[PDB]
Amino acid sequence: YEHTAVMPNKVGIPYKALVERPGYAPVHLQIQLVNTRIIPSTNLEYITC
Amino acid sequence: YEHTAVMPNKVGIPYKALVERPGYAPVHLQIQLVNTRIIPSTNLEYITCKYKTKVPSPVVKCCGATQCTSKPHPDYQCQVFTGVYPFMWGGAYCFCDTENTQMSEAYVERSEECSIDHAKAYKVHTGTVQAMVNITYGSVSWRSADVYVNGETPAKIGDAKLIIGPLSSAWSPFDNKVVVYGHEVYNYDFPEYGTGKAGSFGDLQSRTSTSNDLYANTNLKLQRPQAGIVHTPFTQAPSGFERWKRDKGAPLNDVAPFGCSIALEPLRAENCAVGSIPISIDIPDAAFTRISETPTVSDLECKITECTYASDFGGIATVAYKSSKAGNCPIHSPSGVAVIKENDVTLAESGSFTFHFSTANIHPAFKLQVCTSAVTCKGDCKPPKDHIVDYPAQHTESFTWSWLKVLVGGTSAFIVLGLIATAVVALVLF
Repeated sequence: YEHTAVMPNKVGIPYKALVERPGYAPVHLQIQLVNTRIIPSTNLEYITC
Repeated sequence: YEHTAVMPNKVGIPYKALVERPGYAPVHLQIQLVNTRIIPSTNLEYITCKYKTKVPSPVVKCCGATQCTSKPHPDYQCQVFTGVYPFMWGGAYCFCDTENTQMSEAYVERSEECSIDHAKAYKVHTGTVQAMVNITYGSVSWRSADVYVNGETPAKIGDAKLIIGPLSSAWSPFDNKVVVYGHEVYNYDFPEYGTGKAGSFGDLQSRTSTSNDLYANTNLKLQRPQAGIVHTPFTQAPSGFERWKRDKGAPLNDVAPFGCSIALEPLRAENCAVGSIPISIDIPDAAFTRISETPTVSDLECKITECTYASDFGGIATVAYKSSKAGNCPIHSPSGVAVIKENDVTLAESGSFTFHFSTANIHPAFKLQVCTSAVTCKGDCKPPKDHIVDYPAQHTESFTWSWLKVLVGGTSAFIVLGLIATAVVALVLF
């Protein structure tokens, strides 16, 4: 039942998928990507002023 | 109503057949062959074990010979020796120098471990298999009785009389010749009592532990002690019981076929799931309910709702029960396609109650006999995901058409088209 799901990157809205496990009752999702903060790899090269 | 039934030999799962006695209400079975312990006919041929060269203390005649004799000890190796000068606590003690004689003698004897840590050969015949068959019968709900397989033995434990077998699957997982060790059982061609080559298995061969006589081919060869000192060179193969514990073969409870377990206990081979058993029971007629007291259920409907194409009882199906009275109703699928967890279903006045089951065909078209009312619970099933735990309840695999029916009918249609092309040439011909 490991519910793989392609999923649009968009922040402020849930994505209520559905678990179709064969055998037991299905269960809904509610996946809201509340944030997409990134934090790339960087380097402080020089301050200027 | 003596309900004959062919029945698969498989241990840990009930076999809920249905008594179709004409006249009174049917009753379900629940026949779980909890065990298939075998206990073939056997013979203790010889214990073996590792020797112990329990040397009798050699003679030392100081000036002249001491002829040895062949004492009757097992493998009594004895060889006179001269040319010694035996250093014993005061330097030597025998005042001669070549007439100093030393007679070494050594015989083979059972170890103290032979009593307890010992391999054990057998000539193994077939004997007669057994079982602690539980039946939580009908409304009786219990009997856990030990039975046989030979097809005229009853066992009136509980209230029912039941005759089992003989099974058709005569594979004794034991071979003819077997060695046995503590718990690990080896279907080994042990050489024999009285013969075993030294070093090889059965260098020591005692009939039993008590048996003072034995056969000890150990190749025990005494050599002369060195440089005028008292001791006893015994040159000997360490036992074929020493090896056979670290250059052995694997155990029959780890190499057998058709699914058996083993014990150093009555020499059974438990739970050998193979073939079928023609089982037949004489129920107590008192346990029957007359037909006019169970609700008649017809004018019903059955349908799966989530069929699981699987082993565990994942298949389910509601049934639009249409009863006359209200009460219990034993159930069974006379077709072996579907195996059902529920033997009995309670009924109000024409309600509905789902049961559980398991199947093996994508389109389970199995009849369901709800206390004298048949119904097809046709439908379609889904494969599971999670298959690593013990053994199934389904045990009904067979042949299981989406490109075969009109395919092969279409395949035929080419060659069916032939003899309606040919012999119409005969018409065009005339």
